[PDB]
Amino acid sequence: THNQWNKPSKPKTNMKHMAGAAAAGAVVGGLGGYMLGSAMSRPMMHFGNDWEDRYYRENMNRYPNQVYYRPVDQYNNQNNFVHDCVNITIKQHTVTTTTNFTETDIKIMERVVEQMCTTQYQKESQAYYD
Amino acid sequence: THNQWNKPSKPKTNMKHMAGAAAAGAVVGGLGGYMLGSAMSRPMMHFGNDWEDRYYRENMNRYPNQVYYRPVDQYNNQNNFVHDCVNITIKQHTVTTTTNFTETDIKIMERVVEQMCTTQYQKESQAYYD
Amino acid sequence: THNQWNKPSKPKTNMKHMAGAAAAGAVVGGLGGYMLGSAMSRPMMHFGNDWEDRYYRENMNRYPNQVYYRPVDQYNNQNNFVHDCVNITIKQHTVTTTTNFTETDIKIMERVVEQMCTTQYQKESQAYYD
Repeated sequence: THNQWNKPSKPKTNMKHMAGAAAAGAVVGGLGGYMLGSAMSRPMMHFGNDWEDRYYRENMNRYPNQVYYRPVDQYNNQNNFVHDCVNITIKQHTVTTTTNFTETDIKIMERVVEQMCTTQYQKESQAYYD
Repeated sequence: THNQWNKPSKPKTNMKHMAGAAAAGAVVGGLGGYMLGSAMSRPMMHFGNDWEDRYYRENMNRYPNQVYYRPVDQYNNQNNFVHDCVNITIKQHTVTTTTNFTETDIKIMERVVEQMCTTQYQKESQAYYD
Repeated sequence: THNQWNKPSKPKTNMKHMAGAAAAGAVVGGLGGYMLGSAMSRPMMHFGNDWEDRYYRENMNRYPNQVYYRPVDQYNNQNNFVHDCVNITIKQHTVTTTTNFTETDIKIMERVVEQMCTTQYQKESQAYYD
């Protein structure tokens, strides 16, 4: 004879996002790829009594992994920025009190802020006078 | 004879998003890809009594993985920005008190803010006088 | 005869994101790749009684791993920035009090902030006078 009792008392299980793809305030975006943040799983579990006599299983499988990885990548620009440019403060004040002459004031690119947490492949900059 | 009892008391299970694709305030967007944040799973579970005598299963499968990965990627621009440019403060004040002459004031790009958390492949900039 | 009792008292399990891909405020983005932050797992577990007599399993598998890794990568620009440019303070003040002459003031690129946490492959910069 066989007897199998199973009397759990108030069991609690949390299988949220089990064997799945979860993304929370993230980026799963690439220029290239074949498997980015995916799930291909075959998990097995038991939580009670189990009993097996004479089985055959999981024998003579043939699943070799064969890959030819030949990409060409040239003159690209990729950047991954996380938590950059935090708590930046810039202050630039000016105070002037003034009181038969000739004055001239010529200025270029005065009090300029540029390129805070930017990415580029190429740039040029010409700032001159004649 | 065979007997199988199963008397759980108030069991709690959370299988939200199990073996699925979940995205919460995220981006799953790429230029290229074959599997981005997907789920291809075959999970098995039992939560009570189990009993099996003489079965044959999961034998002589043939599922080899064969891939030819040959992309061409040239002169692209990709960027992944997460939590950038937080808590930025810029302050630029000016105070002037003034009291037979010739004055001249020529300024270019005065008090300019530029390119805060931008991306680019190329740029040029000409700021000059004649 | 066979007897199997299973009487757990208030068991608690946390299988959140088990055998899956999870991303929380991260980037899983690359220029190239074949498996980036993926899951290919076959975990087995039991949490109660178990009993097995005469089984055959997991025999004569053939799953060799064969890869030809031949990529070409030329003139690329990639950068991974995490927690850069934190708590930056810049202060540049100016105070002037003034009271038959000829004045001339010529300035270029005066009080400039540039290139805070930027990436580049190439740049040029010309700042001159004539």
